[PDB]
Amino acid sequence: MTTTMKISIEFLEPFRMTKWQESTRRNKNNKEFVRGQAFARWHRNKKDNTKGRPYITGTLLRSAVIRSAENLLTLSDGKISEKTCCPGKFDTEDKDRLLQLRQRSTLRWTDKNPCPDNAETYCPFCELLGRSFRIHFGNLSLPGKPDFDGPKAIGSQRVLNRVDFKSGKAHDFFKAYEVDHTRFPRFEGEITIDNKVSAEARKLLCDSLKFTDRLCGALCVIRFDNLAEKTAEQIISILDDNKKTEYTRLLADAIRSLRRSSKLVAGLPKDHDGKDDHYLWDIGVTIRQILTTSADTKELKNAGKWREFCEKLGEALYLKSKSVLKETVVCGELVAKTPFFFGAIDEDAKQTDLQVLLTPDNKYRLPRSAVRGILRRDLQTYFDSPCNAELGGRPCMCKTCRIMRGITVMDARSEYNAPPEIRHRTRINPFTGTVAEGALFNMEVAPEGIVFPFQLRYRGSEDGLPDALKTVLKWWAEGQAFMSGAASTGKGRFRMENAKYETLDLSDENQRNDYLKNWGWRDEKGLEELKKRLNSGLPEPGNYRDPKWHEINVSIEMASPFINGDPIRAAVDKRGTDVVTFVKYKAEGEEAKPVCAYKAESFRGVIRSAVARIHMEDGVPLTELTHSDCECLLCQIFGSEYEAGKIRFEDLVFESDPEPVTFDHVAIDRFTGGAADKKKFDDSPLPGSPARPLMLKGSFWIRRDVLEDEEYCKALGKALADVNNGLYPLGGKSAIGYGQVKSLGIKGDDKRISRLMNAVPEKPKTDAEVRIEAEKVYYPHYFVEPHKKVEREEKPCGHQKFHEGRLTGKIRCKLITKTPLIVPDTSNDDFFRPYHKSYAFFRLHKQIMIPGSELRGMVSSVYETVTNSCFRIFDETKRLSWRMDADQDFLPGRVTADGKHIQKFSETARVPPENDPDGWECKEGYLHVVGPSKVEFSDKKDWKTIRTNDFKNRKRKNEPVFCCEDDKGNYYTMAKYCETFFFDLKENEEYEIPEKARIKYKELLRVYNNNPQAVPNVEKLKSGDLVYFKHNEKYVEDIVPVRISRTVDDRMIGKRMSADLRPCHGDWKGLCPACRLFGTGSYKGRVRFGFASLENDPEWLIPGKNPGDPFHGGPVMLSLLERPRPTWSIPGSDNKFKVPGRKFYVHHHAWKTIKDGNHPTTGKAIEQSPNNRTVEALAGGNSFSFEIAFENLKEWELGLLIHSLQLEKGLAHKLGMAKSMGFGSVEIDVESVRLRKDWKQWRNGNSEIPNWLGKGFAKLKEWFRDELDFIENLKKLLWFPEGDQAPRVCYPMLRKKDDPNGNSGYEELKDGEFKKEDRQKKLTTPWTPWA
RNA sequence: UUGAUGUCACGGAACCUUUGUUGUCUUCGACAUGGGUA
Ligand SMILES: [Zn+2]
Ligand SMILES: [Zn+2]
Ligand SMILES: [Zn+2]
Ligand SMILES: [Zn+2]
Repeated sequence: MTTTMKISIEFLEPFRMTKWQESTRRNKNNKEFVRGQAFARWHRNKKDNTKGRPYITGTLLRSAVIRSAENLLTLSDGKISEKTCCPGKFDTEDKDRLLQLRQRSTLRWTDKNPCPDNAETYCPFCELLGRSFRIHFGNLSLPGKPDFDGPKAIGSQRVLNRVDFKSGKAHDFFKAYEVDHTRFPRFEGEITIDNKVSAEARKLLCDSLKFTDRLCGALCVIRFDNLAEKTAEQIISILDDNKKTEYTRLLADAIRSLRRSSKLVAGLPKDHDGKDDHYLWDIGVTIRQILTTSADTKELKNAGKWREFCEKLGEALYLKSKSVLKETVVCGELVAKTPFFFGAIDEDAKQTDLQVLLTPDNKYRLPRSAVRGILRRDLQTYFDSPCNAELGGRPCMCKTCRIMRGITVMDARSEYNAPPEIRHRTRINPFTGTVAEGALFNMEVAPEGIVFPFQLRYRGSEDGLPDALKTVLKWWAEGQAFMSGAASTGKGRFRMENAKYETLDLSDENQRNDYLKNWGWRDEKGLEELKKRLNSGLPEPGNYRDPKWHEINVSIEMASPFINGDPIRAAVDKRGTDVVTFVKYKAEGEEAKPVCAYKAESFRGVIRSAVARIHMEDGVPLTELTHSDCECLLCQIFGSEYEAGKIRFEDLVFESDPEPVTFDHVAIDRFTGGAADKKKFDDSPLPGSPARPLMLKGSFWIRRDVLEDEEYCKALGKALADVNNGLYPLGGKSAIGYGQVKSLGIKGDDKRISRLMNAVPEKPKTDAEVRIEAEKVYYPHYFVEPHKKVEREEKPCGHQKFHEGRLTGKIRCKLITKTPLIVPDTSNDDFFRPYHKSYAFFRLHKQIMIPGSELRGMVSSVYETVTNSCFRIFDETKRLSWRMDADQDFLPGRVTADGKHIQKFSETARVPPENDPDGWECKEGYLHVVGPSKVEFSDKKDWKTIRTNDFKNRKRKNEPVFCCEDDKGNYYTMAKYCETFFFDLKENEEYEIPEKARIKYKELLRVYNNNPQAVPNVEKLKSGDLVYFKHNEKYVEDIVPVRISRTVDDRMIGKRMSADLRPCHGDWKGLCPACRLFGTGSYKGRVRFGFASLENDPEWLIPGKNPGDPFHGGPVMLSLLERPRPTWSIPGSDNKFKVPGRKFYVHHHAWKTIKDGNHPTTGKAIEQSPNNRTVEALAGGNSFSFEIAFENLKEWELGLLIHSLQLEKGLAHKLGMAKSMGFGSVEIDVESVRLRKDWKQWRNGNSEIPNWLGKGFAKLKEWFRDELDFIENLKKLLWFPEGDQAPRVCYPMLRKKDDPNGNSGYEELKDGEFKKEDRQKKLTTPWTPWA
């Protein structure tokens, strides 16, 4: 009587439940509840908080039971047992309580007489239906009833959308909660079956329960049985108290990238100087110390919790920065061939805009909804029949919907659990060539090689398997399965492997019984013993159809270095470099292997920009167009915001195993001629040379509609031909000569796109002459004094198109060396020495060659001198300071800065009472703490009268200061002898506090502390005879600790310029021609210099130790190379002393004396020192060749560029090291000039060089009427000495007392011809002697 | 913590849109310090 037996439900897939509702909101018309009727429900224990439990209703289990009962009733020949059944009751009285209505067609098994509601006996269908409260279905709450904090703690929200077949754009979306099946695997319940309706009813209920395949949205088997907040606050407080408050976003991104492993925290790089003073990590305790104490924590010894801690701290830092049925089964494995991206938005992570989909077990998940949608899309593609199936109403009667009704799949998850890698994407402005502001967004992807299981089942009134499904599976097995997102970026191309299939008839009694007992072979052991008997074959479709996407193979050759930027890998690196190469990881099992690649987004951007440049729509460029709601060619090919593109670009990977190389660069000041402070920057590009070219191979997928379109193929061929002919560079820093395209070859187009990819004058004679005398000595540099008028009235043109009336092409050049040339390779400073720095000549891939940055600097300097323009590099962060001589104004004082209205108190006078009865009055005075800076530095080998006690007074009773031995770092700390201390009331007057004398005093202590000359303390203003002040009106001027010492200026160096000679500010004032040609920080340059290669055997100054190899020279020892001293160029504090101009060196042959170990000035000897160089040089008469690529250059601009390269017959250039010793005199010869009339033809241009020179000279005389004296000054400075003419050029010596020649030294030149009031006129005249 | 004559929700791809790019010759000459007379 009412015997009850327990039941269990085990879920094999992640099931879903709907959002919880209150009893007032438990209605019929609510859309979310009527949608979630198919899923489980949630229950709240108490309404104050979210504590509750889930449960499943009994009506859903009832519906599954009658569905299975109908299936076995229509499968067992319509009849059951030995008595006639019924079709079933179908009647509803009240329409105001219908929660759900049956909109599905009832399966018809017979047209016999239905049994009535009241008869002698009841059929099994009647008692299962309920026509006989007899059968009760219980609830499925939980096994043992564990309590839970909330719904969010047991599952996760997810959003699913609906797409359109024609456009590919989603138009609607909904969301649902999903929980993991491994967290809640098991649900118990009770059921009351029958009392007196015999055994066939319970048997029918038994195989109806056994036939129940799915429930609650998933396939199931029914059986009858810390410190993150504290660390973030500490880091925030330390960054706030210390300086460098910026770069917090980069630090947070670096910390997020650090979550991969715990061992990288001990491998952070240091500063460029080698000390542990990194700008991003050694700021302070240090940030590195904080992360080190966080690393060696017993709590954070594991991996997943360390990852979660790093994610929380990174999020905190980002928030701070703000015969009938025939069941057919198919199984296989989906393998990734590209990195994929399944979208899943989480509100808890606001740092990355797009987030990949993961399980709470940190494993990658492939949902079944995407598989079902892609199957529907491929079916609609094969049949070419869009369907208008609405969400509700009558079921749709299309062929695709009938094929889909019967398709079941199985969710998959992998074993790879490493965190994803972040990818950044940036826009580029077309009118400028730089990245536009506010275009930063990151997004991560799963790596390639992740393998998923795959299962599929079919149930339909058909003998075998549909031909459309067979064709779709053949397409997937070919390797054209595109299911995940970002397809235009080239993401998510899977290939199905190990296809197995078998059909099972569902009308034979034995096979049906095998189905019921074996439970459909849907469990794990069921799959395990089904796979062995599963057939390994695969059928072939009859009406086969070709796929809609075609693969095109691309090969690119690069005879140049290449780099793709990555700031995050630069921040978390092993070495100190500003820029590194982009590197991506691929997964195989659990390990991830890194490879250098070229980003598909970069290639897509380059190709899109090329097509937009070469195609014009009614005069308006495609770059300038908004590309919104327009039918242009670029939107039709590459897609837009409202449609998907018909072309997909894949990632490109390099061949062989290249290794990165290190190149170092520095900026050169225009005036001083030395390297500007804090301007040394490094670079780590991939190596490339014409001898060993780089092979960039890859592919891209194109649609058949574009392939059959003749005009689209023609435009693509035009763009690919323009890319092939060296016009569009790939990568970054192309101005140095990086990433030039030599050759480009495509395959797989059937010769339909690739078929479109198929006398010099002489230099003018010079006219400037220089008189050279055979007994005079000249200064080894001069200034040109450029003109005070510059042009900024020209508006630059953009890079968005090729403007008419301008020239684009290449220039081949030559270079011959007249003096020895030194181009150093600074990677290794210990070549010759087995410490003294050594250096070596530059060599890329074991080939002697010259980088393009040095040549760019030479041509930029000469072009900047010829065309009047700003100083492109100037150290405006320096203040001058000169020493005054003995000569009345600086009155002594002893006062702080508190207030006003003071008197003439305190005592100060010279002392070394017993001499006079009234004198040496000592009442006020305490222990003195003073700055020890009152002894000379005569050298020529403790403070409080211990180490020194001698005087000079011996015979003449005068001058008692004795010449002491200052060579042990002594007698500066030991000071204050004959102190001007006290004993006369004649000092200490008024003082007020300015904002100018104070910073001048701290800069005076900066000069005193950082003195690199007298080293063989205090940074505050204190008393102790340190208030020697002069005053004007009420305020005061600068103060000094010693009555005769160094004084500092108050005018900065940048105010020594002209009104318009200051560097260009931009941010629109206008641009100078040099900034207009070579570019600024917010403007791309229009020239591209290339690397210069050698032709023949290099001749060296000294042969090497091994005569077999002619590629190695011999060492030569250079002399002392010390810093420039602007204090001689600008003599004093006067307003009339300004800057002379830009510095140029002179041509001479002093290296002949330097070869045989002689100084240029003394001629005695050269000794080993820790402060010189021992390099090797290329001899005179060496040929180099290079190429300059230009775009949209004007005629006069090209003429002046040609003039700046060629010069005249008698001039030369300066290159390399030791320009003061006459090293590196080169001349540039123009060999060939090519132009670009059209994309298909490239013409001559060896002619029209005199025409361009004439237009350039016309522009020069347009700018300046007759004041072209700097041109003759340039020609005089660049004039090369002729034969039988060897002038002597050397720097003056420190003193005359050691000169065999007897020439005047610096101290004699100070009073004489190089007087203070005429030094700026005697230095601004080329070849002016001083001897 | 479902209520007994009617549940195709395995009826719905988080899909499409965006070059980490621009600018810089691994270069080179004049000093450092305070007294000492009337
Ligand atoms: Zn019946
Ligand atoms: Zn349809
Ligand atoms: Zn458009
Ligand atoms: Zn400028």
